[PDB]
Amino acid sequence: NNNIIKFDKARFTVLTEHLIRIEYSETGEFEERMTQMVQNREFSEVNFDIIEKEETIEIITSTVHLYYNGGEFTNASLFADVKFNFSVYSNRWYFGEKSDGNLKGTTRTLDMIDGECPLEDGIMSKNGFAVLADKGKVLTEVGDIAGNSVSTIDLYLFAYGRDYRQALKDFYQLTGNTPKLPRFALGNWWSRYYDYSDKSYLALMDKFTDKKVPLSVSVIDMDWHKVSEVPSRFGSGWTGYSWNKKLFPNPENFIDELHQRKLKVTLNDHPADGIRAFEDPYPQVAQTLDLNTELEEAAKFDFDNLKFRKAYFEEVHGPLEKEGVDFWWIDWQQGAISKSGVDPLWLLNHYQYQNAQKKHKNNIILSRYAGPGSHRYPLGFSGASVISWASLDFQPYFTSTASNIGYTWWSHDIGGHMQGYKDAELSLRWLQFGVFSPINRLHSSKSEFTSKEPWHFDAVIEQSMIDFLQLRHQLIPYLYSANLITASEGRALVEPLYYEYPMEEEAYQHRNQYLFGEQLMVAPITEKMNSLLQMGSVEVWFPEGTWYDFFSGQPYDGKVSLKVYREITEMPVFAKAGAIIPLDKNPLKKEEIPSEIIWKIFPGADGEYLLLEEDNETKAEFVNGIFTVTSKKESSRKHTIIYGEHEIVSAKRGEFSIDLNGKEENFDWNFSTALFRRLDIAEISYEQKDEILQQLSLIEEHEKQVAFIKTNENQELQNSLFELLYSGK
Amino acid sequence: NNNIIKFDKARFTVLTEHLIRIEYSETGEFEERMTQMVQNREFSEVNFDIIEKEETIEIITSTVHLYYNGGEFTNASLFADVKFNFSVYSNRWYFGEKSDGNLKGTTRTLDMIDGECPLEDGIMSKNGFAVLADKGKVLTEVGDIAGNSVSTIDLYLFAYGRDYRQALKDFYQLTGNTPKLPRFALGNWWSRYYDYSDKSYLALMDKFTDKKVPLSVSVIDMDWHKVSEVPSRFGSGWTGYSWNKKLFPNPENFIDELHQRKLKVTLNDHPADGIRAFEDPYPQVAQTLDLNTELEEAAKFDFDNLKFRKAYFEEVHGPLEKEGVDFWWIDWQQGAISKSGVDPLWLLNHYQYQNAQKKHKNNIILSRYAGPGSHRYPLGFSGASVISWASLDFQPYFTSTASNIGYTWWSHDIGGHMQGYKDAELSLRWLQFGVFSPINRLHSSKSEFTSKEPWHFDAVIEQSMIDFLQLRHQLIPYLYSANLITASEGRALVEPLYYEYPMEEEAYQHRNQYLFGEQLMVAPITEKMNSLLQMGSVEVWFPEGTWYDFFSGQPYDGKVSLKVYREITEMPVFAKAGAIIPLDKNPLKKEEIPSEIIWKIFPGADGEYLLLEEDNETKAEFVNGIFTVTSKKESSRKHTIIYGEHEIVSAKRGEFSIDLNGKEENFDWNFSTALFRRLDIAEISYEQKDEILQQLSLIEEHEKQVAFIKTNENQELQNSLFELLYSGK
Ligand SMILES: OC[C@H]1O[C@H](O[C@@H]2[C@@H](O)[C@@H](O[C@@H]3[C@@H](O)[C@@H](O[C@@H]4[C@@H](O)[C@@H](O)O[C@H](CO)[C@H]4O)O[C@H](CO)[C@H]3O)O[C@H](CO)[C@H]2O)[C@H](O)[C@@H](O)[C@@H]1O
Ligand SMILES: OC[C@H]1O[C@H](O[C@@H]2[C@@H](O)[C@@H](O[C@@H]3[C@@H](O)[C@@H](O[C@@H]4[C@@H](O)[C@@H](O)O[C@H](CO)[C@H]4O)O[C@H](CO)[C@H]3O)O[C@H](CO)[C@H]2O)[C@H](O)[C@@H](O)[C@@H]1O
Repeated sequence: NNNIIKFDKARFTVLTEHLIRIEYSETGEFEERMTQMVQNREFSEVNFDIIEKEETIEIITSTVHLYYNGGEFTNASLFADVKFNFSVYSNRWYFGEKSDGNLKGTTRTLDMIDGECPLEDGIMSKNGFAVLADKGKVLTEVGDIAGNSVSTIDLYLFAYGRDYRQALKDFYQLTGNTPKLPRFALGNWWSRYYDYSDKSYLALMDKFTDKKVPLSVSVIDMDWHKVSEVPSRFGSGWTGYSWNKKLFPNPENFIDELHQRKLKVTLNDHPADGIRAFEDPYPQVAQTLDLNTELEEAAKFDFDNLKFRKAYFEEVHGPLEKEGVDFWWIDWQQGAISKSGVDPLWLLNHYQYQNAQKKHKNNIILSRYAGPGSHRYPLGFSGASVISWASLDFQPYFTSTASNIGYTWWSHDIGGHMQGYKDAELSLRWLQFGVFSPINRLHSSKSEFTSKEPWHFDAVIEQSMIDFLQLRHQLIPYLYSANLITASEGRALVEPLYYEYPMEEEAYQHRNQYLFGEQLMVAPITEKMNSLLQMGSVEVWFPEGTWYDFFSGQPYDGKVSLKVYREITEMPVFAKAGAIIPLDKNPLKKEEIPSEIIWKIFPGADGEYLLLEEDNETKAEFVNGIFTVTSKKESSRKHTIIYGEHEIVSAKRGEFSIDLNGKEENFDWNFSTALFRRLDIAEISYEQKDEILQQLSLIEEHEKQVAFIKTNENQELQNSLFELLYSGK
Repeated sequence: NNNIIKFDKARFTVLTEHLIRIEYSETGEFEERMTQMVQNREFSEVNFDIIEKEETIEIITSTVHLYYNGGEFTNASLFADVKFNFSVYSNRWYFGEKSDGNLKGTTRTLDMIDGECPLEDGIMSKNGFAVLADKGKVLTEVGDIAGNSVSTIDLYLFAYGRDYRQALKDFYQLTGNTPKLPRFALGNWWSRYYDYSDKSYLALMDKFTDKKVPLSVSVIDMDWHKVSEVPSRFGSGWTGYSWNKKLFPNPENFIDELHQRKLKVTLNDHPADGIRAFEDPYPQVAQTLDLNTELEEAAKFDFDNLKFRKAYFEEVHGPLEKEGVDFWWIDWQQGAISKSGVDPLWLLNHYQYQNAQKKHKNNIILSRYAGPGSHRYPLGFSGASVISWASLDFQPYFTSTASNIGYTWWSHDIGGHMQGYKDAELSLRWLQFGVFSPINRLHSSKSEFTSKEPWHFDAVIEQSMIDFLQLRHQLIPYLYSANLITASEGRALVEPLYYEYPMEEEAYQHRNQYLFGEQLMVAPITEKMNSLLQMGSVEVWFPEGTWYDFFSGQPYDGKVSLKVYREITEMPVFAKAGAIIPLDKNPLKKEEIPSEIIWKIFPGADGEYLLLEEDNETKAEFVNGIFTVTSKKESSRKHTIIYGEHEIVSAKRGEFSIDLNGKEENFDWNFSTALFRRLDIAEISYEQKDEILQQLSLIEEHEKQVAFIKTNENQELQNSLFELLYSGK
């Protein structure tokens, strides 16, 4: 190709104006095969310039000067200057050195993490460049490990500046796009490390129904298999492939009962102790792998071994899939050691994801992160977080930052996994976040005390949790459409603010704030409430424009940074003027696709929403106050329109238009009602409540209402009253 | 042997069902010679199974699967699964990797340590396996360094599960048993970094006699030799081999005076500056080593050099031994550097211990720990601890944990060495521990203010220290018998609780609690007293059974964890129902073996004690209330019997039996007396003392006495009163 340049023992491939592959080969042979990370090096031709001399070469694109002075790659021989001024003297890459600016990526797991842990770098940098080293093995055409690359150094220089979305799109072109998820993955999951019977598990699923809590997924954790019943001469019961017949005397019948309730079923698999002589599948595996059964030779875990993988999928997983298991929860915690040098977690995710496609279309796994490119094997499983406010306060930042290495389907244990402390408010705040996260999977530890069942908690917490769990199912149309946009266009569901606002310093100063699809901006509360206010809070950055609370219609004039206060039952979620959000009207109704959509419209601007579905596309347009709905294919779907406060159209079939210029634009939300509510719940003196209500009612000029609250001895009460005054300005 | 298997470049020796030697050789030659660590690879034949294929081998014992996949040893090629379920997924060893569970061992020294320091691993693990790498040089048949092993990797896989005692016994079979100590080592030692004269040292020894404090050992620290008198052109006076003639004008006469007082004599040796031209032995050493005397060439320390070692033992130590020095205090702090790569401390301990056997039977050294196997060279010398509560609080744990690498004769500076802070209670608590430690050596810094003389302190502290120092000599029969059991049976004097109680979680949660021989359980107090109670405390775990305070007879019903309180003059030491403890009746009497033994019997169960001595064995049996004493050889020894409270038999000669079924079983200890004493010393309100005494006297039901103390505003006073109520239940 003209986009390929050799010089000395190096090869440079200009993939885009902003993406250069850099290779070294001692043998003069360079690597064309795919790697664990890289699936495609076919990119459209681009323009660039070369200055080639006897001893040096310079490659010049629109955004980078790449220099190579010959010899072995060192910090002195291989380096690059970006054509940006984001920093005064951090604009140079040196081979093998770190520079400032990296916005980070993700890490394998949150196992045993109480609050923050270090993250690996991603491809995004405030200074406009990042290097992604390809240290993986080569693949065969069909995707097996083939051994060591002939490019003994193989790097990708990203020089996208602050065009983060294009960097991620081209990363997906290089490493392969995320596959489409199935719609069932986006609903509520039930999980608990608890020794249920068939009977008690079905009773709990029927209790969810009775309690008006929708579920898509039934997880069965490790007590599905033999645990205490494993003879100690075999080691532990952690690994198992044999049903506990006391708890599950007829597994296929039990899975049939979950399938009748329209649940997908996954089992915990701890693979590390392989298939030992006590297991139900051992006689078949022993025959296939020529094991010495009289010496009870174990089929040890070896995902480098083709015969072991086949016996694992066909003879261990196969019989359980035949009983009705839909997909695998790969729960690997036993290290990164293999003879090949390939991480066993990568071998599991790669081969299990491929194998899951045999029995179900667009099937998933649930497994820990296995390095760049492992987004090809959703879903991410973050693991055994400590139950704490600190863990919750880390998790929104963790989730949005992961988009910077393309790993956009993290499933966290909602409410935290293990250890830590009881606080029903922490559980409720964690579920609020979960509902506005990639995946909403309730899960917990082997404690008698850590169930995430809403009715574990008091009547107030229970009702709020049920409301949020129903909201998750209302959001499935929006989530599923965003899922198809991840798969087809390389856009993350969850974006850091700086994807949309790369030049706004405040977009880098609100770690836990994020965009959730294209219509919603989320600022989860992740700190225990101030007991004097009976409200939690978060500092929200409002970009330029008019914003509304998604739930209340409270307005906010951007651009501003403003501390916002919510009761424990309420979450800060915002939509711009012109936002259109579809909701399932019937979130409890078991049906493959919604028979009714609510179109929720935020007044004050034009807007547009495209609802992508399995077998349709539906466009909602809001232009000069006219709302139009069209679809590619006709259906019997009934549309409901909510314009600000008011239901305008109820259950209307087919394509249509309706003029909303005549209809009431304003939400009900008002300063006086909100003021009364905040004062009434506050654990402060009644004389202070009386004086604030009287003075804020009497004082007419906005600037003098603000001067009055500025005198308040309660600093946080000032900020809460200021939020109401700012919204009422 | 059938217990030897070769595969690829590896050799496996199945020494026991639970102990496998693992070797790699590039040359096809494997090492048969002893090493610094290993003295014996002769073990009885055991059964095991092999699965040998073209490319892999598996060795199977009762407790482990050892796997080798060929090639160089890596974490992927060499690994093992234990046949235990102590953990869920920590049951696998990977070559070159650490696993969880190791119960730790010991370290070189406590020099400069204020409280805790890190320890090396031992051979004991809660998860049931440990690997002991042999990185040492090979020895010749006579025990000189021979150079590098031909087994370039040489490992010992221990897979004993929680059979800790058998692991230690087989460790001693591999590395050699601890030698027998001489009886004199088990008495009190006097030491102080102080510039005594012959006259002032003998005056102090005569003051110990006048004060009723028995001593076995007189240590003379470095001011025995020239210090300030060394010309600075030679360096410091730290190393010296020349008596300071002002302080010791006739050394042999002074050592004769200590020998007449039945004291063994040791001198401090700082070897690192060798024999310089100012030293008294230099002319002889210079002649032997062909040194240039006109250029004052030093005989530099070089324990790799046979001629240097001979001149050191024969011409430097020899003349001092001829003046009467009994054994050497090797005080090495100058690093681990030698041309051979052997630690100079190991060369000193190995060669000096061997050389000490020439002039005295079962002789000792006193030196720092020199790695696994250095238990062959007792005694351990922990060195320059900081004088602090933190240092004392670490030291029982330090001492019992050392049994996990077989190093069972640690001698700590009792009361701490240097720096730190004055607190007479810390000195007293430290001496209590010392008396129930392997060796009771009083030692201190060059301060005018740090003498460990009991009469340094007030009358209360002095009398308590004298009482504990007399108790050490009462315990010499018990210590000496346990010493012969260490030497012959590989059982440590000091055991962690988990040796006796491996499956009790509480045996891992009382770091400072230990078994002291087979009849006593010690819980030293290592925290400053609560001034409101005038008592210190420690949480004691009482195993199943009936336990008695060794001193008071206070009873405790196991199994329970219970906070116990003692005045600063009293130490928590416990014996089970049926315990028999021999004591010297005449601890001040100078005699090679006791002319009278007290047999102290704890009622309520059968018991047995075997008193091993230099030239006898005496068995005390307590069966169905009959006490019998028999001996292998007749003697004129007089036996005293104390059954619980009461002396039954006084000074009875020969073998005999006596029925104690008719005699009073109960100790005097009673709730009311103990209650009055605790209230009386407490620095609390008299109205609280009055109310507690009155209410606990009046309230009859035990559960209501406990309910009354539960209302007390003083939390620690509750726990102290609860201990009395628990003992009185
Ligand atoms: O010759 C000038 C000066 O250089 C050396 O000291 C520097 C020091 O004064 C200071 O300078 C920074 C600038 O680097 C520039 O930084 C911005 C930063 O403020 C922020 O806006 O973010 C951008 C983007 O990331 C930065 O690049 O301007 C600011 C003022 O706002 C100056 O403070 O810091 C740098 C880095 O530590 C120093 O190199 C020199 O030592 C000194 O003697 C001299 O006067
Ligand atoms: O599939 C189950 C679970 O596995 C992963 O998370 C684990 C996490 O739930 C937790 O589990 C432990 C168990 O490991 C077991 O541990 C005991 C320990 O309690 C104690 O008794 O001492 C023994 C001996 O040393 C341990 O082996 O049982 C306890 C309950 O008492 C569980 O808490 O901790 C481990 C280790 O961190 C996790 O691997 C998985 O991430 C999770 O999603 C899943 O539900």
